[PDB]
Amino acid sequence: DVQLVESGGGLVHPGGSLRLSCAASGRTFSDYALGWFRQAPGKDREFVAAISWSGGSTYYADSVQGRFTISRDNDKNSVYLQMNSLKPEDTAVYYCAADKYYTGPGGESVYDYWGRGTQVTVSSHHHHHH
Repeated sequence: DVQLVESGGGLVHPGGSLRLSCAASGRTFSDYALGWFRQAPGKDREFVAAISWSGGSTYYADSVQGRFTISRDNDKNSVYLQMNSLKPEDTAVYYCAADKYYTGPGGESVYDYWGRGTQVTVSSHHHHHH
């Protein structure tokens, strides 16, 4: 019956940073491995990052590795996704997911629990010089 809620989405200029959080209900949070997934406008959802029960093991999607960092704080029942040097291609609704039994890269369909999603828009001022 674990409930997940993401926060932190917003409109950011390219090169900008953004920090997302995903908080879980109850106090059995350490029993869950978590992941971040994202859905770009009208596309299939893709893997972003994953973190094990103890933050010991982490995985990143190839398009985000090095720019993004996933972390966890058991005292705040939360996982975070720190995004640096954002690109227009990072525009998506970001979702967090939880599972008591599996951790690793990908495995979207494996996760048992899902958040609501938080929107991340990476946009310039749309100024065109011709």
